Amino acid sequence: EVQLVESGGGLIQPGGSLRLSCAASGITVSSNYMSWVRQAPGKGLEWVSVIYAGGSTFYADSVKGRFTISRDNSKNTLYLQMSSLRVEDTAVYYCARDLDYYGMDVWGRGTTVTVSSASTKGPSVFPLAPSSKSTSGGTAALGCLVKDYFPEPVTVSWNSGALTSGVHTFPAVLQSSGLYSLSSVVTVPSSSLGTQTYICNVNHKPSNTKVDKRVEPKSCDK
Amino acid sequence: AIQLTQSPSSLSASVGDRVTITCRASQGISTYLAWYQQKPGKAPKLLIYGASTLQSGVPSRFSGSGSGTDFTLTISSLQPEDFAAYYCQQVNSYPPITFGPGTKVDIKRTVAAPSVFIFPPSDEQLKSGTASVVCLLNNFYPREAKVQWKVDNALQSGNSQESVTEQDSKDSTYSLSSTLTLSKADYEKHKVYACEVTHQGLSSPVTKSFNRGEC
Repeated sequence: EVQLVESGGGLIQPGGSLRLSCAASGITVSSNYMSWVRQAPGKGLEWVSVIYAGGSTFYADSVKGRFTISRDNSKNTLYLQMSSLRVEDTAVYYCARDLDYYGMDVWGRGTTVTVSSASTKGPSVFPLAPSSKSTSGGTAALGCLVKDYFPEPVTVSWNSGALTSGVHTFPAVLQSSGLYSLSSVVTVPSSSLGTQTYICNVNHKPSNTKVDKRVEPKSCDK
Repeated sequence: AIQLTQSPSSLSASVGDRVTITCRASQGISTYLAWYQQKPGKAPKLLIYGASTLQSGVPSRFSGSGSGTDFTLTISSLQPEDFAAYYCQQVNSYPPITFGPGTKVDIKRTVAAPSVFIFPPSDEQLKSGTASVVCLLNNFYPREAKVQWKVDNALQSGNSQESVTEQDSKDSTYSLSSTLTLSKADYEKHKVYACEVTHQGLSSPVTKSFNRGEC
């Protein structure tokens, strides 16, 4: 089946500018046409149209001059450029594969937009573990604490159990405050304590801090 | 443009429930009306061409109809995952495209009370002077499981916030996220803290306690 690759993250003051990229794969885009979509949580769902198949270009009335499209058929790459994002232009965006060209069929990876009065901030590392029963219990759930930070992306990694994709971590949800909060809970075998040194940290995306430390058991006897 | 509506805005169903929903507009849009489905965290799906034109990749359980000012949709088979919200939308050369209000179609099993779980609170909640009590609320349906916080099992006017989550067919139930803000003074006078739920599936008053030393 035909697939694409999307891209994009926008974090600017009101009136934001950026250029994007979205390239289909498996077939030349000369024959097939495809328009970007708005997938705003809370706000809802909006879309775009294309030229030479449906014709011209679909923007909102004020958005008409504030968003622009082009196309690179030989490269089979589609790009999106904005110059002045609106105050409520704060949303994630995908693109929707078209077969009959007025109905969406297949999506890519996404593109997010952020215009917030808050500035870059980073949380701390507060991992959690159950009590001393793990010495005999083969498996148990762990914990972590992350809250009150700047845009959702937080990545939690553990050096035991399944791969890095097994950590129960997702982007958070924004409210009027501007901060963000989530949690991390992971269940890994406890027999690796005597063979692999445990390491936990927060891989916060807009953090601008890189500190790595190891993890040791509770050691309540000390 | 034009206005548009659906009947109803939310319906409850069950496995195999042949759901019958309607979309009405004032002036008929001829053959180019397309209903749409929406799964949370998932891409929507174009559903029907014309009135009942079936396309590739979809099981034949669907049946769309309606004419003139009214259009309908009746789906012969309901596999349990068919829980979704559904949009209606026309097609025209007019670049603006209008979508009618959705119908939050539900799959109803019974009236079930929530479960109880707890994790220790984060360190920022202690430092800020706003003491907090955590109690993970899960596995309830229907949604209206009214949540109250009875400090020392004492009923109060408020002190409760809610942000309910979605169906997870792994358990066929809802779940809830809450927020509690209180002054530091109230923490010292009271000893043991717990949360209460008022749901229509309860046969007796319910209160829960647990050990901080547990894990």
